[PDB]
Amino acid sequence: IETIVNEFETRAGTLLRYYTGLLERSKVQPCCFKLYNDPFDMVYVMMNSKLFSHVYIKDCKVRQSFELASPKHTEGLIRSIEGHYVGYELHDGKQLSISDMMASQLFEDEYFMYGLQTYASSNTDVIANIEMLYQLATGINEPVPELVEGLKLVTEFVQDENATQEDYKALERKLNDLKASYYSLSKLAAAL
Amino acid sequence: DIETIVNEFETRAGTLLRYYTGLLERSKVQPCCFKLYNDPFDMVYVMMNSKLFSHVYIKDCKVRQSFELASPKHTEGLIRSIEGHYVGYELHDGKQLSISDMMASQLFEDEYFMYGLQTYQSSNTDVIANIEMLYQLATGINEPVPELVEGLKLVTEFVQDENATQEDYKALERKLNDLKASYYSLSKL
Ligand SMILES: [Cl-]
Ligand SMILES: [Cl-]
Repeated sequence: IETIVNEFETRAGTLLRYYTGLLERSKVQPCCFKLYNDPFDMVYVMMNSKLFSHVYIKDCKVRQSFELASPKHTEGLIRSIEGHYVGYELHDGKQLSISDMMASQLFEDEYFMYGLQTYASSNTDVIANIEMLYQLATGINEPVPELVEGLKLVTEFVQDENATQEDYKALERKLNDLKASYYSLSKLAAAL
Repeated sequence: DIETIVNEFETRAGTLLRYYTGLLERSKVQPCCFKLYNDPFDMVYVMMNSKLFSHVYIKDCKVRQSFELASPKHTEGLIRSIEGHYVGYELHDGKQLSISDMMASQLFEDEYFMYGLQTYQSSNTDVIANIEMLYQLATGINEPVPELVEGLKLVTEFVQDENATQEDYKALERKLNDLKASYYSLSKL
């Protein structure tokens, strides 16, 4: 596990550069690295021309990583680069910084929740959702602990316990606790 | 034989990178050619042999000379134009310079660049390397002020020299120097 040093203002950028860098080499030989002082503490794997990532969980055996990029699909990485500077306009008018964009996907997606339940545009596919959370995460410098803990609990839950209804609802209260500190209640309230 | 693709990101540097790494596979087994819709710099773009080259459309002039924007281990030039689009460049005096001023400065405010154009082991920066940085910077500028479009088109057409003469250099220089004065709101002198 090479830890490599950041060469851009965004992790998404350093990741885009190595991804193309290592793309060829990766078809014959899996590469594997960390970024220095990654606030999200991800392990990155280049295998077979794809980039994968999972936040590191100590207790937990990881049997499941998440795709950051494929050859014809780098727009995830690129969009976190742009998004990191100017956030995101949703099609119904509004504007979200990359952190609120991620907080939204993590805490205000009932389709996502529903899919987590069921585990043990609007998507309902748990892995797709997480992958996209991962992509946002690579554009965010100094994330509030609730994005960090949020991404870790979701990525843990899916490393299967053949997870039970109990593990799901334990998770659904934890995320609510975090949705609670992340957003001021009185703001959730004016959003209906 | 020029496919046209439509801007997919706030910046051309961004779209360029998505396509570059998307077409890496085909470009070895085939050359590869295209254009961004409404590119203010009118670049024609070629992927060939795992690299991406560019040149500004001239075409009265036939182009012996094209310019490398990326290669598989060297995409940072383009990524940097994304960052510098939003936030510009931090100089050794703690000041912050925009991508436009940075392009301006490389094009108009650099005398090693000029002498090398006169001319057209090691040295500080070769002429083609200079113009490549200029092209790379260009892809990060949204609504480029005319002197930048002009300057880049000039210097580009110059370098397809056909053994261009002392006279042609001096034609270039006066114009660059005009464009300079307009760009900087120099009072003359
Ligand atoms: Cl950070
Ligand atoms: Cl434009």
